[PDB]
Amino acid sequence: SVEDHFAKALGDTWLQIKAA
Amino acid sequence: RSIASSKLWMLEFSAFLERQQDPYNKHLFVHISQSSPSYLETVDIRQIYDKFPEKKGGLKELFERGPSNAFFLVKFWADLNTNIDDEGSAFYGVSSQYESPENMIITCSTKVCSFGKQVVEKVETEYARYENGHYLYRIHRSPLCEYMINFIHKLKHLPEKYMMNSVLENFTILQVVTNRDTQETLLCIAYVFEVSASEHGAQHHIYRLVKE
Repeated sequence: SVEDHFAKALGDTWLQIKAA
Repeated sequence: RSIASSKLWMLEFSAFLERQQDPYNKHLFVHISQSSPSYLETVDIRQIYDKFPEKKGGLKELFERGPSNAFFLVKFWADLNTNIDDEGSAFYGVSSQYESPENMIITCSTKVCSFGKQVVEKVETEYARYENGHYLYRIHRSPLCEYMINFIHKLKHLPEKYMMNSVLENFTILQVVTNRDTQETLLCIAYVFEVSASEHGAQHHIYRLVKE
């Protein structure tokens, strides 16, 4: 999934961006 | 600077978005064209090995089957400087054209890869059209897959260019154009990506792929 790609590439940074 | 084997030349390649028949008014993400000029001739597969599939039928195996003159690496700087994707009702597409001296039926496989693993594949078959003494092949306005539309949505909205480049480091496309009858590799193009700065349009650099 695209979400999985972004989470792998950007680590905790994507987790923060996606949440908020 | 031509993406051309002995049997097939890709003259044009573009990926774009536009308003659903609101146009001329399109935005090109990436573009290779005879209409558009562009400016180390080889790259070894060892530099890109983990960014493409490498099992049975993978990039290294394909290369070893040959012919060696069919294999290229394109580096794109994608232009994401548009707001059409935020308005909705956009059409996202890819158009390509090829030429050959020979009359063939060709199949283009396009594999989208995330961290070297295929996530989606598109297969298109095209037929030769004789024009002005050679054979033309066109894949016209093929819609971009939903994965790629969503990827572009998410990418363009990251807060920093460097994050876009990080996401794109492990996003690749592998195009394999085969002769449908013989399964000969006519062209194999490995695509790797960065984003263009806001003040710059799309750019590309073309290399021959080799394997010491």
